[PDB]
Amino acid sequence: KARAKAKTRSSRAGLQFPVGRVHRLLRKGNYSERVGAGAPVYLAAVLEYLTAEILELAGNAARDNKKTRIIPRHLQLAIRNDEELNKLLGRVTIAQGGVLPNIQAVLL
Amino acid sequence: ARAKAKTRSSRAGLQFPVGRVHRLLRKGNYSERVGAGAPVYLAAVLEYLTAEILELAGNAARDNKKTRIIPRHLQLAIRNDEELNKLLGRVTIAQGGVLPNIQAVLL
Amino acid sequence: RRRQGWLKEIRKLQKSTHLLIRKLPFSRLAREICVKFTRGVDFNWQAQALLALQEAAEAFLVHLFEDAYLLTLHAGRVTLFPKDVQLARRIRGLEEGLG
Amino acid sequence: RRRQGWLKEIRKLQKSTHLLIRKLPFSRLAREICVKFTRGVDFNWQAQALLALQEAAEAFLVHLFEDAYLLTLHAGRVTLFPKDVQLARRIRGLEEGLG
Amino acid sequence: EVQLQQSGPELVEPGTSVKMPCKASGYTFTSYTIQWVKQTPRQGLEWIGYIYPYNAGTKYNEKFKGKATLTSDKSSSTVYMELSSLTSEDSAVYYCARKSSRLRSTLDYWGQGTSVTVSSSMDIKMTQSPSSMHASLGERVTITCKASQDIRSYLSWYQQKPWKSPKTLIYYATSLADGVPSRFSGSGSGQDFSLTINNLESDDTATYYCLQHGESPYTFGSGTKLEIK
Amino acid sequence: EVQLQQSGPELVEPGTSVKMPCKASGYTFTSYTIQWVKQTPRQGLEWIGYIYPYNAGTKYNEKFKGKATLTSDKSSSTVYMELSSLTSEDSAVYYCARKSSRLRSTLDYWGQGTSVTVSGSMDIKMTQSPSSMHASLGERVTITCKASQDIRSYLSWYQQKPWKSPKTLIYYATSLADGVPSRFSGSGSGQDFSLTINNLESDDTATYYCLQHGESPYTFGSGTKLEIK
Amino acid sequence: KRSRKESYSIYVYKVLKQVHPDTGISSKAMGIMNSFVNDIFERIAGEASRLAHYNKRSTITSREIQTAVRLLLPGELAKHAVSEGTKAVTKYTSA
Amino acid sequence: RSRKESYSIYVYKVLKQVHPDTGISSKAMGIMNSFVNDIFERIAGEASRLAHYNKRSTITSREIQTAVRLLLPGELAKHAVSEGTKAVTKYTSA
Amino acid sequence: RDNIQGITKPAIRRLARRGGVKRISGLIYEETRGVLKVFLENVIRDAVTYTEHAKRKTVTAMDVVYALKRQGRTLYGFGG
Amino acid sequence: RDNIQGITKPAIRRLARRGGVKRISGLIYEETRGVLKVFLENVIRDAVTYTEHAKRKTVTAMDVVYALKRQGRTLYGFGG
DNA sequence: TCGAGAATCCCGGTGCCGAGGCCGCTCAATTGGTCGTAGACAGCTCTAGCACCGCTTAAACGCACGTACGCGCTGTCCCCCGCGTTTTAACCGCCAAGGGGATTACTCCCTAGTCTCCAGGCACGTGTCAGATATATACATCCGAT
DNA sequence: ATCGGATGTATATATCTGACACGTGCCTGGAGACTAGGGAGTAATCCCCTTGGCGGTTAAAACGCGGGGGACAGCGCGTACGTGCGTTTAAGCGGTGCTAGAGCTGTCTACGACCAATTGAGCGGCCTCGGCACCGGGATTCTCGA
Repeated sequence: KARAKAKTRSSRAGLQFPVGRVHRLLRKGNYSERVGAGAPVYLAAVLEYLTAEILELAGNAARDNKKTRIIPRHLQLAIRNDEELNKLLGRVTIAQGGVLPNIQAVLL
Repeated sequence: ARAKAKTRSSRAGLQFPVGRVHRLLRKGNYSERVGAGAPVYLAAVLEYLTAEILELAGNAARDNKKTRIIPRHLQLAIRNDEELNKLLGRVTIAQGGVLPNIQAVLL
Repeated sequence: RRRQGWLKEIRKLQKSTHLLIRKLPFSRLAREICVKFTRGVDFNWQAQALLALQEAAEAFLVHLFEDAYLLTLHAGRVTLFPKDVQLARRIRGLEEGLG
Repeated sequence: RRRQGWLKEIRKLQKSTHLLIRKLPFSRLAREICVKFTRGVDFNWQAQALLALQEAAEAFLVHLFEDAYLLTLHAGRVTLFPKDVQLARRIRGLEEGLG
Repeated sequence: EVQLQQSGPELVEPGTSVKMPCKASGYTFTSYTIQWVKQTPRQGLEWIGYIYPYNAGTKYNEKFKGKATLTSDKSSSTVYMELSSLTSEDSAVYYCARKSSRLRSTLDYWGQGTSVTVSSSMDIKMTQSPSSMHASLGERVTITCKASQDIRSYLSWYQQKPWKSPKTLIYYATSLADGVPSRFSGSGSGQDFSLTINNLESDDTATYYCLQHGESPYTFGSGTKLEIK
Repeated sequence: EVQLQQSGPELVEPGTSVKMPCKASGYTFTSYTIQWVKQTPRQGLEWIGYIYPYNAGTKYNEKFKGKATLTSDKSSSTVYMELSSLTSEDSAVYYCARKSSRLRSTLDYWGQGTSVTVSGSMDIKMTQSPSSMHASLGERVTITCKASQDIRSYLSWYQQKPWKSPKTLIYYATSLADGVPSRFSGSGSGQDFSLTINNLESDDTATYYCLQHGESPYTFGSGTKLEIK
Repeated sequence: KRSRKESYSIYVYKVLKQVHPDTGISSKAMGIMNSFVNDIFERIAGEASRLAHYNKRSTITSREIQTAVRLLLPGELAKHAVSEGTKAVTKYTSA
Repeated sequence: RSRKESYSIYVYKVLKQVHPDTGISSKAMGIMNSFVNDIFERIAGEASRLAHYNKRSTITSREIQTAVRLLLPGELAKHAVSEGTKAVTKYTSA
Repeated sequence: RDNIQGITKPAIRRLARRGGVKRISGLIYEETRGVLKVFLENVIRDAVTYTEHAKRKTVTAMDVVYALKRQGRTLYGFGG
Repeated sequence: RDNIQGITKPAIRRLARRGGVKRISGLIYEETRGVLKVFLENVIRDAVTYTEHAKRKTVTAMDVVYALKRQGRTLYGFGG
C-alpha cells in the first residue's frame, strides 16, 4: 500500500499540454484499436510547439500595435504573414480577423 | 441440422456484398458498433451509383459503336453529367482523356 | 472640387474587422433560405449560428472580390465587371468556386 | 501554301487518351527528383508507380492549361502567356494552384 | 417551388418561324434537362427533344429533326424552341418539362403550354389497353400500358385535366411522385405495366398517359379517359 | 543543396551606390527570409536587416536606416541590397544568409561574401568571455556567451575559418545544425550560454561567434579565436 | 504463396450484366470502377462516423448512412440513393 | 450542465511562458481552442490512415512522426519533429 | 421588398472595398446577391441536415461549423 | 543535358493543345517545366514519406496514389 | 458559283491478346445462442430564442453632374507557326542478376483492462485594469499659387 | 524649385465600463499498480520484378527560315460611376414577456458483439476465341481560285 504520489505524464515529458487527455481523445476518437504509450506524448509536444509558435507571433504582432492583449486580428496577422502557417491554415477562416492590408500596386 | 445459408445480399435483393461491407465497416475504425441495417443501406447506395455510372458508360460505348467499356467511356459518362462531375470533382480517371472543348471565339 | 476617397475607404475597411452586412437583413435572408429546406417548418436559430454564418459569408465574399479583381487588372481594366466574378468562380473549381 | 493545322491538332489530341510526355524522360526526371529526398539513396520504382505519376502530372498540366487559356481569352489575347499560368495558379489557391 | 413559366397563346401564318421561351425558376438551372412535348388532339403526346443546359447538349426526335431547334441561355435561365417552316400540321400545345439527368427520373414539372395555331419505325409502341373507362366514386380502376420491345422499369405515369398541364403520378413504374397520395400505385416490369387507383374522387376525372424513357425516342401512350359518375 | 550565389568584389569611390545580388537556389525562395550581415575587422559581425520575399516585408537595424535598402525579385529568386552614400566606414564583406521565418531557426546557409572596398544602447550585448585561447589536439574547449538581457533560447553558434563564410554549428542554444558532428555541444538558457568542443581536430581552428536572435536587433558576439597545436 | 486480394469486380460485373446484358468491360475500366466503389465507401463511412461522433453515439445505423448520403451526394443522386437504400432495408427487415 | 473540456488553461500556460506580460481575449482563446482541435484531428486522422495502410493495429509515435511530416509544411515539420522526439525521449527516461 | 434586397449597395460596396476593389460596375450588385444566395443555400442545406439528424428544431452554431467544415471552409472561433 | 529539358517543347505543345490552346508564347516552356517540377516535388516527397514509413526501398503505385489522395488529387485506376 | 484537292467517313479482312468462362479449394460469411449495454422513450426543468414596442440616429436612398475610363479603331513590328531536312534518342526485344518484397514462425514486450484513490480542471464569483471613446495638440502632406 | 493654408495622420490625457484573470469548492478523470494475451519485431527464406545493358529501327525532336497574325501602344468618343447633398427609413437597443425546446435523468429492452461450427462464395490459375486496332480501298463533303 506504499503508493507513490501521482506525477502527471505532462510533467514527465516536460510539457504543458495534457498527455492523459490527448491519450483519452486518441482512444475514444476511433483512430485505431490500440494507442502506443509514446503517441500522446509526441502529439501533445507537437500541439504545444504549434500553439507556442502562433502565440509568440501573435504576441509580437500585438506588441507592434501597442496592445497587451491578443485579439483575433493579431492571430490573423500572425498567420497570414507567414508562408508556412498560411499554408497550414489555408482553407481556414478566423472570425473577427479581417484581411491583410493589400492594395494592388497598379492602383497607386 | 440448421437451415440453408442465404446471403444477406440476396435477402435484401442486392448484387453488392452486404457481409463484406459489414466486415469493412467493423474493421475500418468508424465506430465501435455497426447496426444491422447499415451495411444493407450502404451496399444498396454503392450498387445504385455503380449501376448509374455503368449504364451511362455503356450508352457512351454504344454511341461509339463499341461493345466494351473502356476508361474513355467512363470519363465521358462522368464529365457529361453535372451531378456526377460534382461528385467526382477532384478525381482523375486514368487513360480517360478530356472532354472535347474548343472555345467558341477560336472558331 | 471632388476628391477621391476610395483609397481612404479601402485603407479603413482593410484595417477594421467588424461585419459589413447589417445583422437583421442577413438574419431574415438566412431564415428565408432555411424555410425552403425544412419542408415549410420554421427552425429556430441560435444567435451564434447566425453570427457564424455571417462571418463565413462575408469572408467568402471578400475573398472572392480579391480574386475577381486580379482578373480585372489582368484584362487591363480597373472597374470590376460581373464577367470577372464569373471567371473567378469558374477557375476556383466546384468547391471553392460554385457555392 | 500554309493552312492552319492547330485545329486538327486540338481535335485529335482531345479525342486521344494516351500519354503525351515520353515515358523515359519523365521517368528519369522523377528519379532525380526522388533522389533529393531519399538521403542520396536510390529508391526503386514500380512501373505502375511511374505510370500513375505521369497520368497525374499530365492531367494536372492539361487542366492548368485550360484554366490559363480562359485567362488568355479574358484579356482579349489568343496567345497563352506565362502571366496567365501564374494568375491561374494564384486563383486556384495553395492546394489546387502551386504544386 | 419549381415552376416553368411559358409564353401565352400565339397566332401565326405559315412559312415563318416562332420561338417560344421556357423561363425556369426555383432550382439550379444547369442540373436538369428541359424536355419538349407536343400535344395534338390527333396523335396524342409526342416527345420533341431536350436540351441539357450544363453543356448545351441536345437530342431530337428524328420525326422533328430539322423542324425544331432548342437553345438555352444560362444568364436568363431560359430555354428557347424554334419551329421553322410552320406547316399546317403544327397546330398544337407545346409543353416544356423539366427532367433530371438521372436515368430513373422522369418529366417532373411542366409548363402551362403555348397553344400555337398556324392560320392555314424502329421505335417502342405504348398500347394502353383501356381507351375510356367509367366508374363510380369508390371503386378500383386499373389501366395497363403493355410495351413493345423491352423497357427495364423506365416507365412513368401522367394525368391531365382538360386544358391543363400534365401531372406526374408514378415514376420508375412503381415509385410515387412528390405530393401524390398513396391511392395511386404503379406496378410491373419488363413489358407489362399497370396503374391502379384505389378510392376515386371527382378530381380523378382526367386523361391518364404512360411514358417510356428507356430508349432514345421517348414515347407516350395513346391515353385513357376516366370519367367519374 | 542550398546555395546563395553572391557577386564578386567591388572597388568604388565615396558617394556611389552599390547593388549586390544574392541569387538563391535549391529551395522554395519565398519561404525563407534573407538576412544581411556586415563583417568589418574592427567590430566583427553586424546584422543589417532582412527581407521576407513572401510579402516583401523588411526590417532594418537602426544603425543602417537609410544606408541600406533591400529589394527582392521572385522571378530570378534574387535579393538585392543597395548601399547609398558610401563612406569610409562602409568597406567590409557583406554576407547574405538564409533564415527561416520560424522563431527558433537561425541563419542556416551563407553566401560566399561580397567584399566592398571604398576609396543603439537598448540593444543586447553578447559578451564572449575568452577573446582567444590555445588548445591541444584532443582536450576540451569551452566558450561562453553571457548575455545582457533575457533571451530565452534564441542563440546560435557559428564557426568562421579565415577568408570563408561562417558555418552554423548549433541553433536554439543546444540543437546541432545539419552536418555538424556531435563533438560540438551547446548548453544554457536565460543569460549564460556555453559552447563545448569535445575532441579537437586539425580543422577546428577558427573564430567562434555567438548570435542572439531573441530581440528585434540581432547582435553577434565579439568573437573567440581558437588556435590549436 | 499469394494473398487474398479482394476486389469488387464480380459485383460490378453482375451489375453491368443487368444494366447492359451484351456490353462488356475492360480490365482497366474495372480497376477504375473498383477505385470508385472504394472511394465512395470511404466517403460515406467517414461522414457517418463523424455524424455518430457529433451526436455522442457509438453505433453507425442506417440513419447515419442516410444522412451521410444526403450530405455527400448532390441533387437527385441523393434522392434516388436514399430511395434505393430505404427499399433494401425494408426488404431486408421483412425477410 | 456538463463539464465542457477545453484547452484554455494549457494555451494560457504556453502564453505565459512565451509572453509573460501578454494576455489574451476570450474570442482569441476560442480561436486557439479551435486550432488545437483541428490540428489534433488532422494528425490523428493521418496517423490512422498510415496505420491502416500498413495493416497495423497500433498508432505509435512513429505514425505520429510521419503524419506530422506529411501535414506540416517546411521547417514547421522539422521543429515539430524535434519537439516531439525530445519529449518522447525524456518521457521514456523517467 | 425581397430579403435579398436587404443586402444593399453600400454593403456590397464595403465588401468590395475590403477586397481592395477601386471601381465597381453597377451590374455587380445583382451578381453579388446571386453568389451570396448560392453560398447560403449550400451552407444552410447542410446545416439543416445536421440539425434534423440530431432530432432538433434549432440550428446551432456547431451545425453551421460542421456544414462549413465539410465544404472545406473551416471556421475558427465558434466552437469545435 | 538536364532532365527537366527532357520535357520537350513538342510535349508541352501537345499538353497545351489537349487543353485547347491555340497559340503558345515562347516563354511558356520554361514556366511549364517549373510548374511540373513543383508538382512532382510535392507528390514525390509525400510518396517517399509513405515508402519510408513502410520500411521499404521501393516506391509502389499505392504510395503515389496515397500521396495524390492526400493532396486532393484522387487517381482512379491504379489500386485502392 | 464551279473543279482538283484535302478531309472525313464507311466497309472488308487479319491477327492477337485480353476478356470471359470454368474448376478446385479455402477461408470468410452464415447460423444459432447468449449476454450486457446503448439507446429509445417518458418526464421534467429552465435557458434562450422569438415576438412586440418606442425611439433615436446612422445609414440607405435618390438625384444631379463631371470626368475617369471602357471600348473601338488604326498602324507597326515582332514573334509564332508551318515546312522541309537532318540528327538523335525513345523504344522494343532479349537477357541476366540480384535486391528486396512478401511470407512464415517464434517470442516477448507492450498495451488493454480493472480497481482504487486523489488532485487537476471546471463552474462560479469577484474585483480591477486594458481598451474604447472623446478631446486637445502637433507633425507632415497635399493643393493651389508663383 | 518655393510658400501658404486646410487637413489627414500620429500622440498624449481622461474616464469609464465590462471582460479578464485570479481565488475556491468539488468531483471526476487521470495515475499507480497489477495481470493477461496478442501485435509486432526479428530472423530466415523464396522468388519476382526492377535495374542494367546491347543492338537496331524509326519516329519524333531540333533547327533554320519566311510570312503573316496578332500584341501593343496611342487616340478619340461617349457613357457610366464616384461624389456630394438633402431626405427618409429601417437597423439597433433597451425592455418586457412568454413558451418551445434543449438538456438532463431514470427505466428497460431490443440489438449488436461474441463465439463455435459449417459450408459455399469468391479468388487464383488456366484456357480459348472474338472485339478491336490496324490496314487498305471506295463513297461523301468542304475549300481556294477562276
